[PDB]
Amino acid sequence: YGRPPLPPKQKRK
Amino acid sequence: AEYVRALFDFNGNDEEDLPFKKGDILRIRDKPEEQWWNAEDSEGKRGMIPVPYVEKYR
Repeated sequence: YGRPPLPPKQKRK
Repeated sequence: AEYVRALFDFNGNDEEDLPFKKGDILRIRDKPEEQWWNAEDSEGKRGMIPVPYVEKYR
């Protein structure tokens, strides 16, 4: 699996 | 309650982030967006964590 990229931060609920 | 296990170290980058180490067990407090959740560690610290770095823990 490796390490996935760090996710972007998006608009929150 | 929902707990997750850290698959990788996370150093944090933003003031709101919760840094953690591989293997740490974190409590999920809420899910404001798909890939970033509000969590708490055993020391009582709270902050945002990247969902792709963690796994459901039972």
